[PDB]
Amino acid sequence: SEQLKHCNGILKELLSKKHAAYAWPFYKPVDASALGLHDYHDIIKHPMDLSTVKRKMENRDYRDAQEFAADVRLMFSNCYKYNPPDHDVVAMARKLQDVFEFRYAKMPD
Ligand SMILES: CC(=O)N1c2ccc(-c3ccc(C(=O)O)cc3)cc2[C@H](Nc2ccc(Cl)cc2)C[C@@H]1C
Repeated sequence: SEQLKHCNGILKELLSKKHAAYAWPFYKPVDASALGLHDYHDIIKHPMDLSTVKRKMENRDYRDAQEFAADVRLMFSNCYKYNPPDHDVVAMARKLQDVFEFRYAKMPD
């Protein structure tokens, strides 16, 4: 769980105010009704968000670092899948993923 402690640190950073400018769309599940998005749940079969990830870390539902990484990347992929390349939210996901991947890359073994 030493690797997972470092994952928990990474999660904290993603959720900190420092990255709030581009992280906010990912705090919570996409609410398709509230946003008026009729086709979202058809196009995206495995929704993911930072709250779910946080919950799974807290309940210790991750077996390892790479399970955590798959969830974080799923979240970014859903966003890239669903939205157009020029959409602000795509620019925002890329900024956050930059933080994620760099930190994740800097984990020990
Ligand atoms: C993740 C993803 O791809 N999407 C997503 C998810 C959640 C929210 C969202 C979340 C919170 C609020 C709010 O609290 O007001 C509003 C919209 C918005 C979006 C995206 N919409 C959006 C994002 C950024 C900007 Cl600057 C303008 C529009 C679309 C997409 C479904």
